[PDB]
Amino acid sequence: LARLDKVEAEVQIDRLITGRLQSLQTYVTQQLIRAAEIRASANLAATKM
Amino acid sequence: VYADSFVIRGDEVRQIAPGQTGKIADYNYKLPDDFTGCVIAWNSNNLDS
Amino acid sequence: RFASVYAWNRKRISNCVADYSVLYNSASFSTFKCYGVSPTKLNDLCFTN
Repeated sequence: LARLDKVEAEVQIDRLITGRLQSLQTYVTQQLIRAAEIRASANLAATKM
Repeated sequence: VYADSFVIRGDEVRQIAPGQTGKIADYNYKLPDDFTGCVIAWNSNNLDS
Repeated sequence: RFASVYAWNRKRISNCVADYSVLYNSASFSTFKCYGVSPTKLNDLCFTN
């Protein structure tokens, strides 16, 4: 934004947006899988209680 | 449809496009970033000189 | 007199305040293509060398 004009700054930022969105959706998915593991240890801990 | 027309130097025709800059684009005729239209030009030396 | 392109000249410019708007405003240039830096924001930016 400090260095490039809008019409091509859009093209550079579109790459960062794609990469950072793909980075974040990968983290969110792996947290959903971890949550599905801790949920099973919380169901077992509740059952042992 | 809005039809616009004017005369410029043959060197300056390169400025009549979206995202261009320079004296004509900056201070005479500015196209938006998302321009939908067509740009038509022809040599008019015999007409306008 | 300019250099022969096989022997192209180079000079370091440093420890100074620029005004690239003087260049941008001048009419004589038939080419002014800037890559990775944009001619407007160029005059707002700053560089090491």
